[PDB]
Amino acid sequence: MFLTRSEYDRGVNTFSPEGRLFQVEYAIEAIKLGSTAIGIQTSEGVCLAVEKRITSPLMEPSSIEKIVEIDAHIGCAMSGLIADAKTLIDKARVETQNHWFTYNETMTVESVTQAVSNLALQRPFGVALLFGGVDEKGPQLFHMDPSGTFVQCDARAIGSASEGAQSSLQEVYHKSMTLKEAIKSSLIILKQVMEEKLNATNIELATVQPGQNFHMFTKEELEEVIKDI
Amino acid sequence: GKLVQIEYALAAVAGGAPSVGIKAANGVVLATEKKQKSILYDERSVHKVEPITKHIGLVYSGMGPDYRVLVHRARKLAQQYYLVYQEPIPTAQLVQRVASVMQEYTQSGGVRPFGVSLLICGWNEGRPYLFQSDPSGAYFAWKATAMGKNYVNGKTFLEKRYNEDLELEDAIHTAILTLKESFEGQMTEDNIEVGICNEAGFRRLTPTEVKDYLAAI
Amino acid sequence: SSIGTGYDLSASTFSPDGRVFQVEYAMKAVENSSTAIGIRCKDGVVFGVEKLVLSKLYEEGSNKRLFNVDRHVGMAVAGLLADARSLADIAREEASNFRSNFGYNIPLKHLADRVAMYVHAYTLYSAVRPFGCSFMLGSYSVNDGAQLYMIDPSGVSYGYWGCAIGKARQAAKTEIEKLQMKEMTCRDIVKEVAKIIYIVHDEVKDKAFELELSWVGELTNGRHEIVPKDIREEAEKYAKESLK
Amino acid sequence: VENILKTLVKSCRPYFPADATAEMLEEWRPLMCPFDVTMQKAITYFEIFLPTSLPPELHHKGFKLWFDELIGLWVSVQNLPQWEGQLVNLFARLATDNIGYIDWDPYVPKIFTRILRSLNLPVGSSQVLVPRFLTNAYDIGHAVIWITAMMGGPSKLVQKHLAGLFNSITSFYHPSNNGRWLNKLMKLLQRLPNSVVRRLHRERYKKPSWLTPVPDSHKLTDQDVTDFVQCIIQPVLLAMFSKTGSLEAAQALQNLALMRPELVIPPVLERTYPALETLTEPHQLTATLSCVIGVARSLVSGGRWFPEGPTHMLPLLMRALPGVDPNDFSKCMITFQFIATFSTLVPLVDCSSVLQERNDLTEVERELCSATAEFEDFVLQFMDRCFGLIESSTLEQTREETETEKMTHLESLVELGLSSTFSTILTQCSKEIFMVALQKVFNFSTSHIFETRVAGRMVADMCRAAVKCCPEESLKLFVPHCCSVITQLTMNDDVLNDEELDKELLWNLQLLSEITRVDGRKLLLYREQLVKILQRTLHLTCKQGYTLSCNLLHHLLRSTTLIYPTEYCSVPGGFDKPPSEYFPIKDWGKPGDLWNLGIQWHVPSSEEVSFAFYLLDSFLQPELVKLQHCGDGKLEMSRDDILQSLTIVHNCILGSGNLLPPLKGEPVTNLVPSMVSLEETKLYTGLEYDLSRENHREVIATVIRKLLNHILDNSEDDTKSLFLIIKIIGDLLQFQGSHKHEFDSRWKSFNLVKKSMENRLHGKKQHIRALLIDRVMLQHELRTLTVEGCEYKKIHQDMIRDLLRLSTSSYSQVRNKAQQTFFAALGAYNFCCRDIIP
Amino acid sequence: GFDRHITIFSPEGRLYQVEYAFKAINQGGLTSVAVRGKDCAVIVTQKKVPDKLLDSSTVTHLFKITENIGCVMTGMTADSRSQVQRARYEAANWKYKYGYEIPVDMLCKRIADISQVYTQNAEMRPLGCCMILIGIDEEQGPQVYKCDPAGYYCGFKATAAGVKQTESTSFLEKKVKKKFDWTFEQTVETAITCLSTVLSIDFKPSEIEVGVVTVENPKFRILTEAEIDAHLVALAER
Amino acid sequence: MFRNQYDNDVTVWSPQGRIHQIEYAMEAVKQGSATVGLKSKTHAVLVALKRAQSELAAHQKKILHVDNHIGISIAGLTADARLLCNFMRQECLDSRFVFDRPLPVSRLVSLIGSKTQIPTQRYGRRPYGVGLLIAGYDDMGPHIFQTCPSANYFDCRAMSIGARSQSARTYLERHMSEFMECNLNELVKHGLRALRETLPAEQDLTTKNVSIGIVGKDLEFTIYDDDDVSPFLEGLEERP
Repeated sequence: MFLTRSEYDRGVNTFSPEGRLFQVEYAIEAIKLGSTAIGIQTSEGVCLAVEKRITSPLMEPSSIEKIVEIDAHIGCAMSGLIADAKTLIDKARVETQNHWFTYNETMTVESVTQAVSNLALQRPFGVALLFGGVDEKGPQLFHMDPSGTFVQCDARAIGSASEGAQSSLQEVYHKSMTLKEAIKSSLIILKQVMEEKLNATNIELATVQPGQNFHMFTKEELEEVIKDI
Repeated sequence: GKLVQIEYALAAVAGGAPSVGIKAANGVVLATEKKQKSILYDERSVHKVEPITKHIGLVYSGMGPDYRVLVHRARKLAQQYYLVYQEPIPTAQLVQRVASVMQEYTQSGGVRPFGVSLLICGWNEGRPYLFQSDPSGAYFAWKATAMGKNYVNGKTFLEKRYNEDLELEDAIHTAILTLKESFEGQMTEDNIEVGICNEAGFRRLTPTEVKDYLAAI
Repeated sequence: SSIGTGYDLSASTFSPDGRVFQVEYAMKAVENSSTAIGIRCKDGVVFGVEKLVLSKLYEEGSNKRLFNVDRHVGMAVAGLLADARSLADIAREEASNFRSNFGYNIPLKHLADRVAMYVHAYTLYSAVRPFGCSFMLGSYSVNDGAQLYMIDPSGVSYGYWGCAIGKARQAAKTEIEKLQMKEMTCRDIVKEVAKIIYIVHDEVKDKAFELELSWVGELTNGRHEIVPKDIREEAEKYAKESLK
Repeated sequence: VENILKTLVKSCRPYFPADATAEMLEEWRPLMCPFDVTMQKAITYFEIFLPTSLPPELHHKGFKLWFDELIGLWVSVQNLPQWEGQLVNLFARLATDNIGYIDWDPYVPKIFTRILRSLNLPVGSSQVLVPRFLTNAYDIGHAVIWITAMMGGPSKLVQKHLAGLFNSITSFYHPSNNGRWLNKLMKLLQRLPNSVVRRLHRERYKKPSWLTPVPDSHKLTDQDVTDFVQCIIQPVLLAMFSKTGSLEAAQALQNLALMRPELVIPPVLERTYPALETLTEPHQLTATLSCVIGVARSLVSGGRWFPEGPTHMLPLLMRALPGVDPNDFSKCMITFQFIATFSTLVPLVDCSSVLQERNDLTEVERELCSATAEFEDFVLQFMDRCFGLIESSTLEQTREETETEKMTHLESLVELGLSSTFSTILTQCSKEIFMVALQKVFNFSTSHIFETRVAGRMVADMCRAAVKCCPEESLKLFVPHCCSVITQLTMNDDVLNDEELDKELLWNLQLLSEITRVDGRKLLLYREQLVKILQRTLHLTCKQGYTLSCNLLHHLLRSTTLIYPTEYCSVPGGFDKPPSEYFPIKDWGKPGDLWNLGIQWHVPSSEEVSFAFYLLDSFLQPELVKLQHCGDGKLEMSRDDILQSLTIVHNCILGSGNLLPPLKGEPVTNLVPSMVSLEETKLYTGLEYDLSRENHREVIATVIRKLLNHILDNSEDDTKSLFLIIKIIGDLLQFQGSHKHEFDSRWKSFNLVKKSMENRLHGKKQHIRALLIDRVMLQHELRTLTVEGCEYKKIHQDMIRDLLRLSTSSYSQVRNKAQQTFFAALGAYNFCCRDIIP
Repeated sequence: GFDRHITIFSPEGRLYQVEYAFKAINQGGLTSVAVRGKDCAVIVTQKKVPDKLLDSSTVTHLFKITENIGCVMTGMTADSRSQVQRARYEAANWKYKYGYEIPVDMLCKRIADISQVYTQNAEMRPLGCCMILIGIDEEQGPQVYKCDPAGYYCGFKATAAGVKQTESTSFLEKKVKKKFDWTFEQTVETAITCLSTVLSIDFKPSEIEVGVVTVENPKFRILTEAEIDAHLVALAER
Repeated sequence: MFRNQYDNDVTVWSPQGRIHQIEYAMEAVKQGSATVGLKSKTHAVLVALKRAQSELAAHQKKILHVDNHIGISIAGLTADARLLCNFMRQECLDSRFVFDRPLPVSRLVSLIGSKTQIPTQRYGRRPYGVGLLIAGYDDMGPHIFQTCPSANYFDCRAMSIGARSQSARTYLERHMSEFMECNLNELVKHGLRALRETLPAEQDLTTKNVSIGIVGKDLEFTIYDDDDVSPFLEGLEERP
């Protein structure tokens, strides 16, 4: 409400007397104000759900994609402008193929998230990314912060209402959750933040399963899932 | 601000010692005041009027260390043209090149503009040439000019004295008169430095030659 | 009082008075540091420093303020240790370059001048802050006798028969002045240096200190080395008895 | 015209007829259509014409008729219209005029909300901006009058609301939360205390008048003033450290300190002592010191509610002594203002001996007497710090081609500040403290040689200040040494011919010239020595060294020929009293009394005027005879000789302008004709001119016209001589011993000192003696400067035609200077411009 | 405005930082006098050893730029050493590039040109030092030249630097105006008398340091304390 | 209101002869969670307490591998720690390639000190905000080292860094004499006890929140996490 400014805030590369870097903290918070994205990781599969928020009927819905395929086994959900994450998504895609050429093998999600973090370190970066894929360990989900910290999350929500979604996610999530149950829960949580009827344009749903590659649900496939709710 | 820095640089030139240039049909005369502050200073050690090439010479009003940087660049530019075209550089060409260097210092950041205004005399194609270059990098062609303290008063005095057809000898006398108007004390051969440009080329008048001209006046 | 003009902010600025404040401020950092004492004897130079032990948890020999910058030359430092360690690295490099290019050990007086110029370079530019350390370089050779030089944050280097850098610089200097370094051998000097360090140290202000002693001399065959522990223990016993 | 007309109607509004309000309402009530533009015209006329200054008995005839309608429109109009600003101004005037006759409380919550809305402070994440909110612009000045007017009375609603406004916006006052809102918030902080102090003065210390008095019931109680200071003190203290600069906070503190010193002075002092000590927080020192100047009058003389009072003054002055330094100009200037303000308020005399000899002193007074012992240490230390500033202020020319020969505005300001502060310290100093100071200045100036351009001028000013405080002793040490050094150096006789004089000779000539200005009677004892020095020095060829000698002649002539006040002291006839006859601690602070000011005035004596005429005959007349010969075809002289002679004449005219009578001539025949007389005003201004002696101004005029004719005809290129002739023609036409420019600077300085040292609550009745002496001198200067109705005359016409000839000269520099003098002359003589136009 | 903080033009047209650099030369508190005689050039500077502990040999303001060229440095000592190293490098480079020893006038110009760069560029502060170079020019005889922080250089019959430079220049001007060409003994006497008069020290041999170059022996020589004493004792008996 | 003109840059020196930005950076380590490192005659052990964003989140990794014989624990900005860790790994690999010798731990800590010093003396550079506890085994023996944002490094018998580190340091100093002769199991237990002192009374050490790394004469640096920490955790007595 009322302004609460301190001399050491907004100092760029200057440590505050406490030792915190305030300008970096403010930048990271602004980055996390994008559209809500929910990822839940289950033994059966990892599911990523995002809100498209298309402005006009004329616009083609496919052109706005918040879920992208880094590789057959890895997919990324982003909150905020696609343009901000374009360089980071490209780095991950180039690294996954560069790794394949050098070692003739798939790159684990943790190694892929570390490479994107290294680019972010080499500077806030302006995006929060959820990387979900099935690797040698199994189905795995990682969260990348605008700061560049990466942690494995059983269930994570990034975006404007992430804090509320995360509390809802905590109560619903259980280790034995099936992929079909996870899809329903993430969409139910997404509906609560959106406060809008779920439709194919409103939400984009993608899943990576151990046998299957990255799959983005088609309009008909999403419609069946939303109707069951 | 770069433009304000140029105005401030012009002020330093105005505070500088008076210098006079007169262009006559057979030659250009460049004259400057060189009053040593003390009897201790050696008059012959440093020269305000310097040759750039056989036919080109320059004088300045303003900061002397800044003037030296320009004279080295001007001498280099003259040599670079001579190597490529095997002919003495046209004076107008040299002034354009010298002006560009001054513009570079004003445009760049972290460097102050030069505080010296240059009067350049040259003889090419049997025609006398006199030019003035500003810290801004602007150059103008002048039949007669005065720079430094009391430049405005000196320029008006030049207007009455200057005649379109004048011999160099007469031009030297009026140039000395212009310096005399703003000279605080007695003028002596050591006190004033005079340089003449003619078909022969730029030469600094020897103190003995200056003494003769002063006696006539 | 305090100056808000901003003349004191950079070492690329001169105050209207004519002084570069940043070099003066850096010297104050050396003054707020444990005293380091160097005394030059006919045989050679002995350096003694009081190294405050901040914590019992730290191992002995941590945060050494005595460094070997060459086989024949050793350095005693005061002020910020990290800056002093950086200066030691430059001094070792200059000595290595001199040996490779000219084929002989760098003469102390030339090492001091080369290092002093590097410290001076920091004092003239906006981007780099002046060094916050002052050091004494000491060496001995048959051709050139014991040499002691002190370089300040400004970069002025002079040769001293006796020198002190730190909080008790004046107190140490007065104690060194009442001595006959020119006619005294190095072994006698070590006992005196320990005595001077004990007197300068303030127990109430600084709870604990470890005396670090190094010498380069005819006895060490022109090699900078820590004074042997047995000799150091004897000197400490003499110093403690003298303080009583 | 609009502003003059608005003030004229406002001036006649108190004296308008009783039934005027009803007729005014009938005239502009039809125009009041809210949609139409005529509503603004109707409100504008109502603000300018409706009379609020009507007696309480005739209130029904005026304010009662329209208050309900206009106030009702103001509450009803939620959109902010242009007229609302005019309407709020009218309400504020009505509230201040009728303090206890209007209820105000029903509308108080709405007014405070609208004023809070006016500040346009940002609140909330959205922070959307609505157009026309800026346009309403409730003025802070009128709003402050409205809030102060409704304050007081049985109801405390206004005070509670004011606390609420201050409590709501406190975060904005914090230095870190700076922004666009600060300008209005700072204005509120400065204006509100000033309004309250003015209201209390009207209620308590103002003489009764026809204007209705505040009702006793609605008069502000002591508790009401206590509540107001408590509400505004916390915002003011944050504003002291504001990035904007703290001028608004210092003014607010000055007014608050008069109302309640105990509540406001200690929090500022708690910050000031650390600010002096801190090395890492520079901004605090300037802000705290400026606030201490504001509360200075209250702390030194206020003991009833602030018993510690003056005890803090001596430690603060010593702590501020490191503040004078070459490195920081702003700290040096604020320190100089601090040292001067306290020094003028406090007699600097030691009374430590009194404690032992006499008991019955108050406990605070006993501490004050013990503190007085350190006063001598403070003055000597101030001189030591000042000597360092002068030593590091050397010009040090770095250009081989030219010498700067000039003072930058920043160095001029430090010289002015050092001279003023040193003069105040010495004037308040006891003679015993002064004598140790005199030796210190004499030794420093005598021991070293200084560059005349900058450092030498500062040393001379310190020496000149010492001479003024006690002239007989100071001149006795300074005049012989300077004269002896000059005579020994000039004995060669080739010195006169030499160009570039000995630096020691140049310094001693500057020192002798500056020390010369002082009471004329004191100069007479050394009259013979001064004339001998002038005779050798005036004709020195070097331009510097004849200028310094000419300055000596001007100062000597000015000192003996002008009326000026010598003492300039805080206590009349004080500081030389026998010990125990007068007790200084009682006179700390203490305003001077106009009736008992006892100003000592130097009026030119017969001996002084005779010496001035002898000097004019000895130097001006020989130059005049040579100049007359040069105007004729005789005694051809060099351009340098003409310039030297013109310098001698110009300095003589300036020095003796008061003595020389105004130019007189037959009036120009053709002029506008008036049946009524058109006579120039005559003011005595002291002195009385000598009719028998020939007027030098007339002889200068004839030679100057002849020289001008010769110079333009022959040496038209002599610009330096022509500039001097223009100055001489201006002095001949309009100089009576006072310079208009000098008066303007002194008037501005008087206003600047007055603001800091004025107690609004007690009024002009309490004012410092030094400022009062300055105001009397300003009145004398006003009389000499004001000349009106002067006849054009033939002599003036010829000089103006000569100015026009110079104004059309070949050299632009001569033309510019002549034109400024030409424009000045045209205004002085009646109907002069019409004659000049052809 | 940063006009005072960095070397950029002021409204008056003056660069304050160069003026502040001139103040730095006086901050050292030492004065140097150089006089040019008919056959020789001499430099005298006051040497003060504050502590008995300091080795006297190490503290010097007189340096050898080249075999025939020597200099006196007045000002910040570390800045002085920096200029001395630059001058020595420039002299060696000139002999390598052109095959003849650098003239003293040319060396003063090179150092002065480096000094101008500092005045033009904001990042580097001007060096607060004065260099007085003495050498014998084969063509023009003994030469004394002085370099300034402003980048100005000039040849002088006699010159002074330091706290007493203004007073020293005044004493030197009177002797130069009168008198005649001076012999080596007279030139050394003039410098010692000038420094003694301004500082009122009655210098013992240890207090003053003297450097000399002669037409007969062009190489720069620093006089030993005994040689300085011989000049001092001769001055006392006069 | 109390603004300091000298704290803006690492280059500026205060009139009191202190560089404020370096001191502010030194405080950054205290922001990070507590880490305890102690050594015996044959083994060096680092024990650290990790913290997690949420119950679902895995927990941040305090301990990292630098070489077979060298391991480090990070307190303070993680990004700075990753830059330092990458530098340390390159130096160690270079030493094995050029000399086929494990890089002595003392030489590595000196190189970190040199790298950290350059940001302190140069404009527009923030000093590193990470404090590192380094555990290594070399010919000299097991070594524990502490690095600071100031660029100073310390050889420590035992050290604790991070929030509430002082409580651990008081335990480490009290029982330091016992540490030299302790067996690996006892040495790890002592480190867990010191870390326990930092923990608030309500919170207790768990397999999820504790990370242990041990290097020894015959043991390459090994990081024990989750179930691996359970054998060490079971032995520890209940909180006093």
